[PDB]
Amino acid sequence: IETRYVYNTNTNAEADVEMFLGRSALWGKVTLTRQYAKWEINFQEQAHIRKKFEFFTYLRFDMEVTIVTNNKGLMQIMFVPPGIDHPETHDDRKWDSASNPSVFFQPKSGFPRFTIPFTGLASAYYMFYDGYDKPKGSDNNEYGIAPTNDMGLLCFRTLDNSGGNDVKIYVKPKHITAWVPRPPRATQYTHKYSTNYHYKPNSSGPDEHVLKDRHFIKTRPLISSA
Amino acid sequence: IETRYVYNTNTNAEADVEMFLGRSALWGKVTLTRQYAKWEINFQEQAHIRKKFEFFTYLRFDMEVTIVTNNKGLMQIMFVPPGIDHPETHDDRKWDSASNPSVFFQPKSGFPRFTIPFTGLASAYYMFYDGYDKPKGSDNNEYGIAPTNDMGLLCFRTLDNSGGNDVKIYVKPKHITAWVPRPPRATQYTHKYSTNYHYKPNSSGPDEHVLKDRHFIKTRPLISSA
Amino acid sequence: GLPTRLPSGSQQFMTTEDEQSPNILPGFHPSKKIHIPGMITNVMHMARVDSFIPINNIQGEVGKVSMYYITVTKKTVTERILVLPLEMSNTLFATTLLGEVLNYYANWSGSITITFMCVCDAFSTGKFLVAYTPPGGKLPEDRKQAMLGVHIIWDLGLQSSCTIVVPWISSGFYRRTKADSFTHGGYVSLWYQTAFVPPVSGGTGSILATCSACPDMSVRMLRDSPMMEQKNELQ
Amino acid sequence: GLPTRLPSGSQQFMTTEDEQSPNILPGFHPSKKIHIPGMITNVMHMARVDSFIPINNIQGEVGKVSMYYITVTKKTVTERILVLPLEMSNTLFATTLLGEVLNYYANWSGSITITFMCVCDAFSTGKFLVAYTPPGGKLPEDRKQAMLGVHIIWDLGLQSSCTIVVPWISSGFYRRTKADSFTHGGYVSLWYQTAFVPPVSGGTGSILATCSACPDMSVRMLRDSPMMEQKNELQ
Amino acid sequence: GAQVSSVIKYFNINYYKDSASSGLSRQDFSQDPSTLTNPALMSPSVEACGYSDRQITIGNSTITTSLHTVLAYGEWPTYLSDIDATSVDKPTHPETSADRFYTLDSVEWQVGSHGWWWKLPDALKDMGVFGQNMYYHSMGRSGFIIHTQCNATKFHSGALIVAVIPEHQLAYVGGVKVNVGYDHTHPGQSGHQIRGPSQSNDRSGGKPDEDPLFNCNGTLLGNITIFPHQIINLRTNNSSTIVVPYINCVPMDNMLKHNNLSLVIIPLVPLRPGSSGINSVPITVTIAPYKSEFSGAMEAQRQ
Amino acid sequence: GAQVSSVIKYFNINYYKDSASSGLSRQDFSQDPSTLTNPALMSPSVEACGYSDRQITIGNSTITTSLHTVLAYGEWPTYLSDIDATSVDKPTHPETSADRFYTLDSVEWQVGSHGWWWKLPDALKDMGVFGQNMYYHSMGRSGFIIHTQCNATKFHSGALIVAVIPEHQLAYVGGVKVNVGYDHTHPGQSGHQIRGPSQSNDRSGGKPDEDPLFNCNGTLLGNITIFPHQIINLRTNNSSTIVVPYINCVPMDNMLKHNNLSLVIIPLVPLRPGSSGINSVPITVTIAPYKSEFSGAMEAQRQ
Amino acid sequence: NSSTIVVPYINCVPMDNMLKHNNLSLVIIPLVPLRPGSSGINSVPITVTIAPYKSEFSGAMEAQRQ
Amino acid sequence: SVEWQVGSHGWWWKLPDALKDMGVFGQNMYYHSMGRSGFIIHTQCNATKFHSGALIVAVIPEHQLA
Repeated sequence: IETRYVYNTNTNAEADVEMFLGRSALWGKVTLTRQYAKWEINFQEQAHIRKKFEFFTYLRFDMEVTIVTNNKGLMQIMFVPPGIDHPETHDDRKWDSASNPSVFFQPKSGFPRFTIPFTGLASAYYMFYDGYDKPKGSDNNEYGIAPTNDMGLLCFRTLDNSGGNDVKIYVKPKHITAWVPRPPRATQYTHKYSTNYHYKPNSSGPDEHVLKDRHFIKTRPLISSA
Repeated sequence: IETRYVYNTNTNAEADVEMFLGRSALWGKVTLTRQYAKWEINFQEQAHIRKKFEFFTYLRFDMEVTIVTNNKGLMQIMFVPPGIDHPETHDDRKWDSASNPSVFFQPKSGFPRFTIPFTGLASAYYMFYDGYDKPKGSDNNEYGIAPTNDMGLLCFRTLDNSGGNDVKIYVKPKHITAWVPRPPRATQYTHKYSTNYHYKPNSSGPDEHVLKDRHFIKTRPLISSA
Repeated sequence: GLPTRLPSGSQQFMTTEDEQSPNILPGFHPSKKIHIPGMITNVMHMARVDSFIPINNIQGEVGKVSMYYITVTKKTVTERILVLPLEMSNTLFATTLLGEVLNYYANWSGSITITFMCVCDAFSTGKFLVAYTPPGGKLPEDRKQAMLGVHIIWDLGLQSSCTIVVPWISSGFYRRTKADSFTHGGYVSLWYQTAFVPPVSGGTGSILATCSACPDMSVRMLRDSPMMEQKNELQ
Repeated sequence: GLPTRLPSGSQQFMTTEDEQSPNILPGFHPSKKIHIPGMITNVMHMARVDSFIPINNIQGEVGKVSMYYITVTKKTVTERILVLPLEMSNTLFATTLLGEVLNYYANWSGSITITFMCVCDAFSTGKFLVAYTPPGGKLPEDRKQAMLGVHIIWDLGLQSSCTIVVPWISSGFYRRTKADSFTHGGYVSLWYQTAFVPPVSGGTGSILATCSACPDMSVRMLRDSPMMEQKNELQ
Repeated sequence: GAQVSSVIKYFNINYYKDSASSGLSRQDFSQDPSTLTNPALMSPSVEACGYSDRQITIGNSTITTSLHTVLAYGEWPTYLSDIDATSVDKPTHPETSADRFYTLDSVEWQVGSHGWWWKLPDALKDMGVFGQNMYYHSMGRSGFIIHTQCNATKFHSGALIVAVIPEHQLAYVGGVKVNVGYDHTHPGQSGHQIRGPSQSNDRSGGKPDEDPLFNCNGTLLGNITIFPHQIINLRTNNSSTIVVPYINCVPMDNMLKHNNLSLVIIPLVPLRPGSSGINSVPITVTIAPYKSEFSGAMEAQRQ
Repeated sequence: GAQVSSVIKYFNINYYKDSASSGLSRQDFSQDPSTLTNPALMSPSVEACGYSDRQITIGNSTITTSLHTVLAYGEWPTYLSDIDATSVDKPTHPETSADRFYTLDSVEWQVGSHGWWWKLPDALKDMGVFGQNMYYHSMGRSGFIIHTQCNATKFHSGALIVAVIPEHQLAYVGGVKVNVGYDHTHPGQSGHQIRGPSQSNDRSGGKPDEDPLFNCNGTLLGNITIFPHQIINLRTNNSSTIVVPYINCVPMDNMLKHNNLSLVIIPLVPLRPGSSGINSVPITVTIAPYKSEFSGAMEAQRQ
Repeated sequence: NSSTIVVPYINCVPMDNMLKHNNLSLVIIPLVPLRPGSSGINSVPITVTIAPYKSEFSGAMEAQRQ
Repeated sequence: SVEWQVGSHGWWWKLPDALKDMGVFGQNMYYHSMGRSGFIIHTQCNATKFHSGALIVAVIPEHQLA
């Protein structure tokens, strides 16, 4: 009913956090080898989309997930809510679930898309968390945002094998609310859920344990001559 | 809501610049050899559509791009905005972009179409530009409209190889505003971004360096006998 | 849910259709639109502008500036100086602003406007007969058969008498741009009414001619102009 | 039933489109939204915050805290202390809050704001000339050619004179973030107006510089920032 | 969806909610309905709008001739004003010191002379305090008044075409892919004498096309009448005047790199002497910067 | 469907009937139309909102300096109130006994000293009856007032950056995948002296990153100004004051496990003695818990 | 440390040549010498910055430059 | 700039003359018969609290040298 005027575009409307983060980007790639694939939902894997969320300490957003597959003939996705056991293979009895939400599609028809509202449990997502899940003396303490949530996971199977094995998960943050701004990251990520930038290039032989920053600052011959 | 009366047709409504240039024509052809293809967006390549824009010195228009492919099974297009590095191959890590807009489609479903608004940076596009980007003494001066803009480029990959390799890019100028009229071109284009008409037919051997106009004027035996 | 049907011509892609399309790059802010002199909203207004007809196009004169003018001298008996067969596909008209706007459209209507301009000295004087023979008539071959059509007497020392307006005389409502015997539009020819009298024997006149559309000119059915051809890729 | 048509761009999937989507997990109740300090609704407001420019980036100084400050001493004749070529793709600006917000966008507009801060003792005194040479000008090479552009005289013992506002002087309405000869934005250079006079001969000054956006800064056409690269998968 | 804020109505609807996602543009009406010529083209008579702005005198120099002035694109030159301008910085207006008639080197018009062209503002770069303000400023815009004057007797004959081409982009003299050199398209006040066409014309350093028929850009003469022009016929008039506003997409451009106009003078019909023995006549060009603005002051861009 | 309860209108419609199924979020208007800066960022002056709340005295301890106080995120600390709170259980307010200035061990600032950091509330865990209420309560929230004070003479030189980083997550000192130890990120009042960078820095037991340029988290200095900060320049001011509210997603967190702030002090420009012979100066930090709340009382979580 | 002086146009004539006639002089005299203190700096720069203000020109010609 | 030393007797500049090569002011001198201008002279010399000595910055109309 309501006619809801907005505008065409304003000056910096490119730059508002809704439009800045409101593009659907790839958060992970999996392969269907054995007809089964599994992906734990996170933005930690892809360094470009990870760097944009990390301008902000806290985010509250819905996400819509779009599955781009080169396979064919039929597929099932099962969103497994936290705290239970996901199907470990195709032909697993746990693919029959009265409750766990799942989505069937035929990849040649369209691209399946659904929405996962804000599950954060904390009232916002921690991009950076300075604290531990277990108390002081505890033997294994996870540091950072890893214990603070889990967004679920997506199990994939293929009922008709047919074409390629490559699944791509594109998700779009929508309805974003971002809070405490942070410096952009200056250095290439070397891990997931970890903020450490030291690369440690080698493994097997000599000249091990020399490790690199991998920063983006580059030099100039002379100040004042630029 | 509003009922917006126009007309059926008026007399010369065929000839107004909106209808004159408002047909979707082929601005370039590429081939998917290696599963990768790339096209820098320009109208300079196709002589017929180039001749129509060049009745006018300045144009301001949106463009909608329609991709006609004989390939199948899936494809990705990535619009790479200026000033960054485009993916150089399929399986290039730069096909994973939090920001660069891209469009997936399955060629057997439909023809993908999107719109690129006016990017001109100058308030209109230069069809002809009489000046240089670099100052006087500069060693390499690009003459003409080549430095004045870049409309981006379109990167193509194929996730499922399947059928043919031939991509065709049809774009339609829409919302056109054309300004300073010019004489129609009388001569066949011999280059891109260059207004020179001398053909230089040969290369390797003798009788080189004789060059042709290739104009469209043809004679008659006698004045007064026509 | 809602019973939609997809008829024939639904999943079609038509070059010439009109449809809305999603905007890649949303929120993009176009640079502001200033006031540039010379806006042209319609391409017929280019056809309205006078443009010189290559009235001398022959073996030697094509490709040079001399292709635009005819030489007239004093002659004892009338001659037929020039003939402009009226077609928009003909090199005479096709290469002008009029003719090369009209070669995008498959047929037309309205009046051509042909102006003559004599480049000579101030002491020369002349009377010319400019005659348009309607569709269906032969090319006159002598002045007494040219005068019986539309004609004007173009006199030097006026330059208000230069312009002949080719009237629209046709059976059908439109005339095909490509010359054919069915719709053919006729002939504009130039004659000596009296003479071109130079200030001194052996003097020489030089005549130019322009063509433009009249405000009632109309065109339809946009097509590929024969006036451009791409025989090899541009690189 | 209803004659719908599916045009081109119907079954498309566009990364940047805007479309509603079905909610898996219906009836899900989001946890309540409390008041967290520091909400940021737009990413240009990060560009507004001062951030130190790595004005000393050379072979040895890169990768250390000393990359942010320049050493000034007392000199008999004016020298060119520093040059900040104005580009948002350049390591000087690209690594700040300004430049690294603007490297997501393919071009920009508005004024840069450059503040200088001298770290020395309270007894030192100095006069500096901060000059912005507009687009199209050469880098000055001497102070008499630097003074003829935009300039401010930055005097110690005020710290109201530190900030120079790089004006927006451009032909086009927007300037490309990636440096090119067509849109290039010019040069901010630092000179000795008079001298840096220490309290004792052999004294040493140390100069820092910040950059932030002015409220009329604008950006458009979001893209992939060159400021991040993933060369191997994160595990 | 969205909408926006023999006769067929239609509901204006943006299905995709945006401008520029919309389809092609027609001419709307609010209520039912129930154009042929553009005077801006066709080069009006400068009385065809108004003559109050004009005996022609700009800035301490006088022209006495002004119903036969052609007003290019029917627009009178004017300052950038505001709201069409990019920078807020106040431009400089030199007015009567740099807005004045600058007469250039005369050129013999002979038998066989193919033509001449001058690039603007370039021709004026060394002329007076206009040519000083080019170098000391980043940007600038100017309108011009071109007065072309060629006088012969009643015995002479022949015609010129005096045309002003916005953004006249020269073709390279032939063959391979080369940009014409910065120096050959910036000749100075002397302009460029068109010496071609020939197969023997030199090809080096990006030299411009020498063929007058194709306008050096590959488009015929006789269609050159679409630009602002006058035809000087020695049987009728000896002189010409053209008033061009500032044509460009940008409010202000460099003026050293970008030449936004060209003054082309083509001997459409050759020069024939009569009983007189005079084989050649001078053609003189007088350019007046008008409503010129400069901004972005710096050190002289002069090398 | 559903709906819900250059200018383009649109009919607001949820095709799928739900929120969060809706598309991206724009800025609505009820009628036709016809922002540039955020003062909350940029660290206001605590007079830039109001000074009535402030000579600075909390809870029996006095600071005499307060226009130069920076109010972090332009928000004044305040109790959790209601309606933003999870538990209905009434929190404890210690007020003036546990809300007071606690001065920590001074640290020599030398030539070559790379920096220092303190985690909060952690630094205060042994301090007074604030540090007692941490252990005896499940949860808690507090705002802090950080007063950093370093005095040298007019002969000395050099500058510090005093910044407060919400959720400052340290990087492990290098190489393989390890979580920094609970003990190394909870140093107590002594904080952590940044001794690096070097290739020789010890890697064991999850020790934190020693590199001050990358903020130990991998983000440059000089962008550290996006957080609430002050720059102490020995030419200008000797001291600093920062008022932080309680920043967190949760109304109350543990305070033993989660450190929701970090006080980082970086010698941006080194310390150079003048004619004076003093090579090092103490830096002193004084932290005041402010508007602190505790709930979920239990046995002391102390080991 | 500094000085500022705002001079109008002083002359009998409304406008003079400006090449031949210098209608002002800026004189800077070290009234008391420069003595360094405990510092070792024996000399200090003096800088002069002149702004033409409310300038008018008339009688345009070819540059009088030689 | 000019070094101010021990024993430096003084300096003078003639106006408009000092500006004759400066910018588009110094261009308008040559291309015009006449002209008038007011000036703003900003003289700036900075030393420390240890230094000493004084300058006289004066503007003399029609300063005719001997």
